[PDB]
Amino acid sequence: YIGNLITRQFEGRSNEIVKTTTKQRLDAYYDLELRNSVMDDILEMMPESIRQKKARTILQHLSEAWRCWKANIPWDVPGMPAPIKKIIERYIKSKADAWVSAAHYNRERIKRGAHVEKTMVKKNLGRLTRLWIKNEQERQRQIQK
Amino acid sequence: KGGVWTNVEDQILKAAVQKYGTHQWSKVASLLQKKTARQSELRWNEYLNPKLNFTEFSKEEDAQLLDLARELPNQWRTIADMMARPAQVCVERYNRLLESEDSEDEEKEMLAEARARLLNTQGKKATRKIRERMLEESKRIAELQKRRELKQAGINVAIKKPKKKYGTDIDYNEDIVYEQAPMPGIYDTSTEDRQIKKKFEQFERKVNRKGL
Amino acid sequence: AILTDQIAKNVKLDDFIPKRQSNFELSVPLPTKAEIQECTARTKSYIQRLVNAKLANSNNRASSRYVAPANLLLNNSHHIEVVSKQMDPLLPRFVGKKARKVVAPTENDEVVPVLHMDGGEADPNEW
Amino acid sequence: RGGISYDQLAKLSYEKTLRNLATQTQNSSKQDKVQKDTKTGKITIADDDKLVNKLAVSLQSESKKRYEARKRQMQNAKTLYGVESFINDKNKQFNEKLSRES
Amino acid sequence: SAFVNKIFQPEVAEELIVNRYEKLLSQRPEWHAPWKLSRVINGHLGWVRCVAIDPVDNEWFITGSNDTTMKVWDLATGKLKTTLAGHVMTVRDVAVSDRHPYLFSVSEDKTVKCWDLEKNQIIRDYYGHLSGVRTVSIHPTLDLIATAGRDSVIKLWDMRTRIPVITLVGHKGPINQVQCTPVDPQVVSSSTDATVRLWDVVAGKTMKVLTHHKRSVRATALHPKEFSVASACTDDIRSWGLAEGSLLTNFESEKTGIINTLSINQDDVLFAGGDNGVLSFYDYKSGHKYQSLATREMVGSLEGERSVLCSTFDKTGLRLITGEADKSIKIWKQDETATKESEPGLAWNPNLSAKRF
Amino acid sequence: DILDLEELREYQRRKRTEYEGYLKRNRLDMGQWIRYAQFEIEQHDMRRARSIFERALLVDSSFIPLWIRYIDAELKVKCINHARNLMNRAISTLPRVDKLWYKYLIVEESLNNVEIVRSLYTKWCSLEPGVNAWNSFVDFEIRQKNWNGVREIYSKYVMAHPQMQTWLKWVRFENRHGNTEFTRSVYSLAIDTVANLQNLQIWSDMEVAKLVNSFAHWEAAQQEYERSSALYQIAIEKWP
Amino acid sequence: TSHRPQLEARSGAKAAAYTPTGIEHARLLPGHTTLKYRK
Amino acid sequence: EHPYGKEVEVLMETKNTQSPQTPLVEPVTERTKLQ
Amino acid sequence: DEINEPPPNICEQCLGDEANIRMTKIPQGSECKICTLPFTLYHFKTSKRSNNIIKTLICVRCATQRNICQCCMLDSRWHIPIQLRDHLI
Ligand SMILES: [Zn+2]
Ligand SMILES: [Zn+2]
Repeated sequence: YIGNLITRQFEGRSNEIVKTTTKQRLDAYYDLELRNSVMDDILEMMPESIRQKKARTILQHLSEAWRCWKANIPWDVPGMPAPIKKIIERYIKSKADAWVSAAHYNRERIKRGAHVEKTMVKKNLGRLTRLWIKNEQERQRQIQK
Repeated sequence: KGGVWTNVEDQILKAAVQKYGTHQWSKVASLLQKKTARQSELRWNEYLNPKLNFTEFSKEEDAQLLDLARELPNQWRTIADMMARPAQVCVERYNRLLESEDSEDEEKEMLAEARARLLNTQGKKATRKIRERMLEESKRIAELQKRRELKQAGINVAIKKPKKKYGTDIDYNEDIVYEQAPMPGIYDTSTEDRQIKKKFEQFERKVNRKGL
Repeated sequence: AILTDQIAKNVKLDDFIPKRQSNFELSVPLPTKAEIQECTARTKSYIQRLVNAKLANSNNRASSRYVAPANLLLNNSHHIEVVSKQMDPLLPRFVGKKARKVVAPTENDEVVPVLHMDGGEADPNEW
Repeated sequence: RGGISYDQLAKLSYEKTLRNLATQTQNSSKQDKVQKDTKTGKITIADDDKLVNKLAVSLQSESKKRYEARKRQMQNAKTLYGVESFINDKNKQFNEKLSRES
Repeated sequence: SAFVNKIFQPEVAEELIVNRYEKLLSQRPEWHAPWKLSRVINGHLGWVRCVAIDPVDNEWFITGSNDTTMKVWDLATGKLKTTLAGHVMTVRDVAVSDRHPYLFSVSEDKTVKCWDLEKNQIIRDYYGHLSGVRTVSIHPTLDLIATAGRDSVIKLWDMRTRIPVITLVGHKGPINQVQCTPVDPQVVSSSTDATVRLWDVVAGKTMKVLTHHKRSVRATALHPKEFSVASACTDDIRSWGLAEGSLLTNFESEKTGIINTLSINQDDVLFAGGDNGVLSFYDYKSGHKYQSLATREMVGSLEGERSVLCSTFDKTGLRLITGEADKSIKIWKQDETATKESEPGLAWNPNLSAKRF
Repeated sequence: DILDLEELREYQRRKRTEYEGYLKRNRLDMGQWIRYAQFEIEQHDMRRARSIFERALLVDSSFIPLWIRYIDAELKVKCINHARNLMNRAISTLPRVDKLWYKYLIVEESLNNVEIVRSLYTKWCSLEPGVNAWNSFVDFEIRQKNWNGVREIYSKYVMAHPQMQTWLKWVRFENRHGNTEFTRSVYSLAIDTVANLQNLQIWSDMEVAKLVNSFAHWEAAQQEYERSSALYQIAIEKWP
Repeated sequence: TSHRPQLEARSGAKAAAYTPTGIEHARLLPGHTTLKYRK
Repeated sequence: EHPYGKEVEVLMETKNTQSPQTPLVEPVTERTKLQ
Repeated sequence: DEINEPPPNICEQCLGDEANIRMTKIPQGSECKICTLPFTLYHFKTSKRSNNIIKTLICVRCATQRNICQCCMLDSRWHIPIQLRDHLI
């Protein structure tokens, strides 16, 4: 402890500090992955000659589409190049599986009562009331079909 | 206290949804005094939505309505999605179709507040950045004319450099910053370097005398 | 044809063309057993000299557990005996060592040609 | 229809500069080497002082024409459309972009 | 003969567009038996992102996934041995060592983790990646690991002392695939700057830069014999000859789009997993597609999910294991009782219009 | 406005501190690089003004407008040898981009250095680039009146692009000039090449009909109907 | 503004030219000092 | 209902067959110990 | 490269007349006068009974780029200062 302290006094602290992932920045890093994978699979299917300008637009389509999945809006972009619609539906189903599994995983953890945060109880109430109304809206639709 | 909708408040709400979106209803009720974000949401989803269907009744619609209201008795939110129409209009016509068998003084200030709020998009951070940028240039313009007025007296006072924030802060003016020289080529740029240097020293001689 | 070579010397046509297209049975041999050992023994000696540099420079005393007097200076006139100073174990070793940040210049002597192929390209206005 | 690919547009703008260069030579008609170094590998090309000026003036003048063409296009773009409500120039600019998408 | 060299006098007599085409008609590709589906394994709660096989023997393969786990599957029966937790985020590469019983696994939680395969617990672990890592390649005969990820630098780890010994700095984008070879050039890397670099880890700099791909070089794979690597961008697969960096051959990869994975058999069956779900088998020597196949997605799943994400052959070479984005594992099996007749595959028909050759 | 050099010297510091701050946080955004590079041209300091483009090329060397602007920046200040070295690096880095090849041309066109574009064209057509290049190269020698040189080009151009619209482009060249002795020699070479390279299957049935007809209608204009008739029987027997 | 997505990740090229610190971390202490080899 | 050519077997695996403390590689013992 | 480093560039008149000179190496001694970055400080004495330690003030890279010794910073050939050298050329 004191060997680190005095060498920090005599040399400063390191510029190369890299932050490992923890519980607080888990969903934030899961975003930065999910942005980059959709960046690659769409920048590989473009014709040729654009990199920086479509990245703004096409990831805002993802963020809008992820909101529409969370809201059970069907997310119809009117004229959309159908391979890109295949991509954005694919990763949002991928993010759906992580989002739904963490909702089941934390709900079993709360019922056991084994060290859940005060915030995570409200976050899990939010995710399950999304999923209960989705199950309700699905049940209304297949009754009407 | 449950008020009626004036056509003034009707135009604020349409301009509100046009900027804020259909989900930010408490943003809408902030512009809209006396009205609720529930009430704001309710009118846009029952009256003001231009997707809605306020028109005449074809006989197909009237035969479809009397079918649905017989098959789905009293399910008007259900029938109005089948008819793709608003619901209380759908009830109003079903009331009428069965009758066939017969035997600024204040508002403008609200509008002036709403007109200013919709046209101001920045927040604290951008407006403060604007203000600090104007005040920084005002300090700069003051300091330059100081040196000119002292130069009117003949006494020369140099411009002070900005203070270093951190240790290795770079004076970009002092040197070629990160001098990436071009790759050494074959076509012998020897006379061309002499003519830029002669032109660049000529340009510095003109700024001392005529001043750009 | 006064300067035939000096245009784009680093690119040729031979770099574009495949080599298995002349014969599908061209032999590219696996590396021989005498050749992998000359490369393993050079690399293992270089990496072990790097791990010993990392451990001996760390201030942990428990790092020597896991691990030259001669260079003619000018020429022919001076033979120099190079020794090490027995440092005070309380004053910090590596006195000129601080956590400072440097930006590095990129040394480029040659341009790598970006050897794509082709000029389809028809755009259906879509995308 | 379609757009023009960057090979064809490179060729067409190449031809336009050839036609303009030919009309400069025609107008100049109406109005009337390589040494390599021994010490270094550096190469020296004897040039007239004219046609270097003429190239530099042409590139500046083409830049002026395109600058003022876009500037006049800026003037038209902010004077034509006034139907939709906006907040700034960038609102009308972006809503011209949504009109182009239709 | 080919009169061309009598009339059209050339300066090389190989660099004409016809002379090359005449030779290429003359040779024939080796016939390879077609492949068919054998077994479909489900089980993961997310996608499958990486599959590695056991080097010594063939009982098991480990299937690094998108539900952050790693499941161990028996190759023979298809059953599930055990599950390896210990990554908070999804697993991007898995590599098993032949020399010693360690499974190196890596994720995009910026962690490189060893596993004792005698004890099934995490060993050491590695630290130093600025961003989420995508590749592990275990060096044979030196006890190193090459890991690379979004940092654009390859970190050469020592196994014993947990020190990132050499760091390789050449790239301009995230690095997608890294392979370790036993002689110079020791590390073969592929990143999204459309380059493949041949490294010199003693000098710590690039021997050879390969800029032939148009786009992100997403997958490479080493040939178990013949000392060559094959690299795949979005639509062209190029077999590279190491120790020269020479372009051996250009495959008929055209019309494939985003090839996720590559695998090379001992029999020169090359695999190219498609993001469209179309998986194509190429003869490695000639570069000829001889089979193209499309999978089924699932009972109910999305139409974009039909895509192959990762692949390997076993030690024998008669099994192809593909982990796909439909949350499943498919085991592809080379079809016996198929003679040259009955199934020659696709016809050896080149065109000079596509100038690939 | 700036009155003396010291007010200029403070003016340059505040902008360079501004632009380098946005370029430090955004290594990308090539438009920001050029506008700060354009600023140093307005300050007439070309040594700095080269360096921002060189630093911008180390970020993204595949961005073509960055190449064209820095080429044009050396041209506008009359530094032609700085542009010749730079254009050499532009084509040697990116040989596929046609614009970098055409940019080297029209400058050497504008200097009337005809031997240098010819040496450019010989190298650029050695890399087998495409039909847009050779067509601009046969259009160059028409401008230079070198009729022996342009005949040598089509000799190579059919051997870069073996297809009838390259052969028939060489016959529209010769029939534009009326040299009958050369024209049928082109015709003889075109039809023999289809015959001897028959097994290669690189000219389709519609493609070879155009050669036989454009051979035959030419001979009818040369008043020799018996040769124009005789080749029809040979072509139908060679291709039934 | 002030709340941005990444255009690129932090590259390891810049951290390679810096000078090291030699601070002693808890997880870089010597542990599992012996490799086990397969038969 | 037959999700593949019906030659292909579909198996849904939810639990681990062998225990986690099963070694997964045999530990190499060169000398037999009776301790 | 911290394990492969050039020998120091020092003058003949810095080393003096004697044959064997005992030099002390410190692997990260002082930082450079010019580049402000650390290096291997060599220091030595001309004779054994001297009273002046002759240190290397600049690193080998700054001594290479100027072609000067590390101790007295004179040019390695001609033994003249840098300002007089660049004026003679
Ligand atoms: Zn120095
Ligand atoms: Zn000296």
